[PDB]
Amino acid sequence: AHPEFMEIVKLPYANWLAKQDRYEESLKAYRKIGKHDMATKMLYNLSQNAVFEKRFSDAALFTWMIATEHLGLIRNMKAPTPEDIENLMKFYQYRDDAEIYFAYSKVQSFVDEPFLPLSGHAYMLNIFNAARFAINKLGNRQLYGVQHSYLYYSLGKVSKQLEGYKTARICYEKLASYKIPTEWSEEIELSTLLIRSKPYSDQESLLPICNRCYNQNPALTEGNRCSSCMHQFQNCFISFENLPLVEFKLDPKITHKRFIELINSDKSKTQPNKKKKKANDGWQESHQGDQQVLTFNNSPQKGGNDNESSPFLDKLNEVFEIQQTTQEYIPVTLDENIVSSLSIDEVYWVDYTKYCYTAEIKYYKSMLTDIPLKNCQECGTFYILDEYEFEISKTQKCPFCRSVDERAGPQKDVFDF
Amino acid sequence: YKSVKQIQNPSIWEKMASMCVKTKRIDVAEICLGNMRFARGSKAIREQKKEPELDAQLAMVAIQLNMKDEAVKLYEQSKRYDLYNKMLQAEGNWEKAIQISENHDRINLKNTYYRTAQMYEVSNNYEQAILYYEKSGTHVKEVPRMLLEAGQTEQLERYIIDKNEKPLFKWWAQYLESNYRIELAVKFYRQSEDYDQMVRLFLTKNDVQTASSICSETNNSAACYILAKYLEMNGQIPEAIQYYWKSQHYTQAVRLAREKGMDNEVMSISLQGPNQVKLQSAAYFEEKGFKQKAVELYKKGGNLIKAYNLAQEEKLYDEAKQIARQIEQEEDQRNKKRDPNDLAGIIDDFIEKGQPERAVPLMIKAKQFERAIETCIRFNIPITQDLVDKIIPTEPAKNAAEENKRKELMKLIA
Amino acid sequence: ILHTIQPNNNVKDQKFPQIETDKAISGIGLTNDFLIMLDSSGKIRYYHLEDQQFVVEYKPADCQLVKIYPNFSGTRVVCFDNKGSAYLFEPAQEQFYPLEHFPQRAEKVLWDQKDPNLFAVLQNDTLITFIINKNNINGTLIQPVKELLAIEDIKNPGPPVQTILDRGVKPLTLSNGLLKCFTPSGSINGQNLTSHSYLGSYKGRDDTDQGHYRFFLQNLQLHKYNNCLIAAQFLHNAVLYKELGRKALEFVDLDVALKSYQLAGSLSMVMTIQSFQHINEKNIIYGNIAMILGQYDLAQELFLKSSQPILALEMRSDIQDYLTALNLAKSIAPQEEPFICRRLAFQ
Ligand SMILES: [Zn+2]
Ligand SMILES: [Zn+2]
Repeated sequence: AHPEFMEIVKLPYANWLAKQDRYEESLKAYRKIGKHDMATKMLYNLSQNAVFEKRFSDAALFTWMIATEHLGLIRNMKAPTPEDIENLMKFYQYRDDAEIYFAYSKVQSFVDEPFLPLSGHAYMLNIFNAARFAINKLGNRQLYGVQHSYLYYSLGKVSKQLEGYKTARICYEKLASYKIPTEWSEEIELSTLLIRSKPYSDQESLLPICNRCYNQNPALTEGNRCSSCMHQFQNCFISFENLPLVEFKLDPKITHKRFIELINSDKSKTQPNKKKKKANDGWQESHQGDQQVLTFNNSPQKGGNDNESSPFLDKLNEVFEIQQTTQEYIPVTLDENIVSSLSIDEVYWVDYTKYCYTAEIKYYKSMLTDIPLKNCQECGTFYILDEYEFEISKTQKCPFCRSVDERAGPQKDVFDF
Repeated sequence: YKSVKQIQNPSIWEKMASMCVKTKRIDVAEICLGNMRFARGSKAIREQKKEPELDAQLAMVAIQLNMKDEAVKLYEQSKRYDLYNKMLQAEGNWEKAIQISENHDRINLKNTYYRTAQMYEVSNNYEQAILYYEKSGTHVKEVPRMLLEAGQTEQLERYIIDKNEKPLFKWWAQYLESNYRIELAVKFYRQSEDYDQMVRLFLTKNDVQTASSICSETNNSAACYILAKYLEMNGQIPEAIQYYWKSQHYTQAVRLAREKGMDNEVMSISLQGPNQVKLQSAAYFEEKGFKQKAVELYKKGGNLIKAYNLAQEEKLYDEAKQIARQIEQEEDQRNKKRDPNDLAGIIDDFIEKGQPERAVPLMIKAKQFERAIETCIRFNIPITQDLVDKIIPTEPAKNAAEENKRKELMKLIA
Repeated sequence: ILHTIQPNNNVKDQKFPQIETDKAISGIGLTNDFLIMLDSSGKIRYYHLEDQQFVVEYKPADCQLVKIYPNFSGTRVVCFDNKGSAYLFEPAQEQFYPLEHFPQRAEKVLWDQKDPNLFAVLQNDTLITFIINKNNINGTLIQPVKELLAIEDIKNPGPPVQTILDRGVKPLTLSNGLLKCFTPSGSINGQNLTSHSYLGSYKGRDDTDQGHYRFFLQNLQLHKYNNCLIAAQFLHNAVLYKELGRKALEFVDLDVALKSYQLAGSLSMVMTIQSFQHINEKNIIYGNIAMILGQYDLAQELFLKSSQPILALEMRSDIQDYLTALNLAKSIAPQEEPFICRRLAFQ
């Protein structure tokens, strides 16, 4: 009845919410109000509690909240001030912490529950992928919460169940350099002795292949990066499976949004015209000429697949040669022609306009158009649909963003707030 | 310092630290502890240096030099109880810590319960351990873990019978199948309604009939998914495609049907599928001999700009007018809003609608202090000190005009 | 020669072992999946049954080998060499460990199925018990367990515990602290070693003082730290609490140490114990334990051996030694030169 007084009921309500166990509602109320110093302090305390109580999912959610708060602080100005850069790197580091916490939560849920002697192939494949990804992402930071031994032991067991002889040997040597409780020692030396006689050179068909390179890579390659070049991998968070994605940048002169209309008009005009079209020219060149070469080595494999003759791939190869010449990473910058040859569905740009109106934007392209990818913009997380609909059906809450599903109506009413 | 230098002695050093604690000086206390060469207290100090409250650091020094009641008094004076709660937990009086947390914190009560349960488990009083695990936040995994650590199974049977919980049944059946107790594991899985477990157990012995009956009567997505996974190796492509369609795994079913070359199934399942599978199936039909079905699917598909383009390509007339009307509509919804126009329009329309309370941070970010004050006066927005020193920087003005504007804004706020 | 018991239809004989030497094999050992050969030239060889290949070889093996006894799994092996010498060998590490205080005429060694750490050596009339310790700080410990009746007065080397065996009787094996003693008329006596004998004799229903202390002493000897903590909690003496906490911290038994220190009434150590419990990094924990308990130079050496020398640098800054801290800072991380320098300015 009185739209002019709002806070006077919210602050006692915020205190009452703090009285009960609904601490996240208190956090969101404090964020709406603006006073976030004590809110951030008590959120850090809750994150410490969740880490101690082995609730690594809640810890990851709290670290994500902390990162969002730091990005909201990044909102301050846009001039090149050192506070912006330090807060941006802090946000990236906190996102890495949240992801490593989620991966450790998964591997700990695996290890704590007694393992099935005959477990599902997909389950153990997912466990192996999660352990390998977590080991690659963390490496040596020995951050707060991870003991670094459970991951190696689980990876060794799942590799012994899934060949993976080189990875098994590497993780077994690491665990030998590591300290283990006496329960798992004689087992680890027995497993090492048994695996010493097994054939080497892994088993193929399991190692990830880096995009924009078509080159094989070992499972453990430092901080989650292919050895062939400098390119970040992308993995679905539900399945921890490598994604066929590449990163590209846009020009700072052309505006992306009139650009969308112009590129769509380019696709529309390039089909009935008698001057042919570059997009179909690329497909026809791929269909006509095909080069596919495979070379075998001990750890690596070089896949010479350059059949698809498209301007994007030609420029990508030229940029890769430039990278080899310079031995340093320069992200690709694209002009209007190449995207004019592109389409609408394949782009999977990640936007952070909700938290900060003008901070950055990242653009990604999928090499394989057959596989569908869904990008949750609330958390900016990539998933394969095929398990995404199943996950949404099982629970109406997205795992990482911890928000309501899009299919259901708005649940955040006054009662929820 | 110059008087202390000439003598030096560890007892003298600890006495010096005591005087420093009682006189409320920290840096000289740190110097005295450094002269002590007590690594443990120095490590505690360096860990505790990350606190805005110096009272907590002084209490840390006092408990380092074994002054307990002074530390308690300092904790009470600083309005800090969580550190005092940790100290009271560490010394040993658990019930007092429980009462203090209940009447003051209500945040670490679950942690206190878990720590007391762990201490009881160390004391080997398993009944108290399970009781406090029930009082704790989590009890589904702590009880079975500690109960196998003891190795006494039978009371765990009692507990799972009393609780009658699905996760407990699942875990116990997993333990049973670990020790090759197949039948009781099947019974507990049935009590837990994990149909994937029954399906995998039946396919372990290749008993496809019972698994088929169970998946037919339950009609579960994951059970049908794994049954179709088996059928893939069983040479049962049509039933596998049907089960994959029933399990809502559209991509695998549609790609398999396209690979083996079936016609009615692919669009029949794409009509009920998402947009991406519709586009892929329509492109596959364009690859197929009869492009008319591809044109129809594109017409019913989620992409209509390409549908208009191919309508012009096929130069039909009726569907050309239908897609022309649809493209007129699509141009209208696209003209409804742009992305940068979204930013500008949200800002302006947000101002227009009202809600000045969340508009104030935008004006703070845009430095429009005069507009912010005008809005605050307009809607009676309370002006607190945080707003006052956000609008007016605490730094001195570098320019005379800056100071004049600061004074004008300050008197307007007054 | 090798043979297969179950099949007789196969007409292919097993691949004959040995090399051009073709002499009698000094030591033969069967495990579940491995075969251990020791030749008179002083060389040890490992053979995989399925692959029929020499996976592990060791030629030098001191001067000369005489007798061998492998573990039931094969990860451990003990070797008896000339002049009555003894060694412990690990295929995983491929390095020998000399053994001390062993009799020169003991003919057999019996492993323990319950605990691989414990094993026994049978002299013609006496039985000795040995243990392998890997959780010890900066040391892989092998020591004949002693017997002691003093009230924590002395911790020094002494006579080893000896179990008296009857004449003309051979125990079959040792397991669960029980030895399968064989005596005429087909009699099997479980008996017990006179180390675990007092452990099994203790009841603790009404509890005692001298017997309780002896039980605590033998538990400390055998590292049964749960019995140690219960024996501590019966007797509220603070000095015993401190000694047990120090001993538990020495053998990286963190939970027992924290419980003992909490029962003692000390907190400044328990916060550090929890902080150490968080970390799993291995050289980090070992150096932290060395710093928290005793000397500081060895903790510094462990920290340099780790991947975080900055921890050693800050520890030396804590020690406030100009020469060591400044030289180490210049050696490893010269980007922290200013701050420490300021400290010495105060000095
Ligand atoms: Zn690459
Ligand atoms: Zn999401």
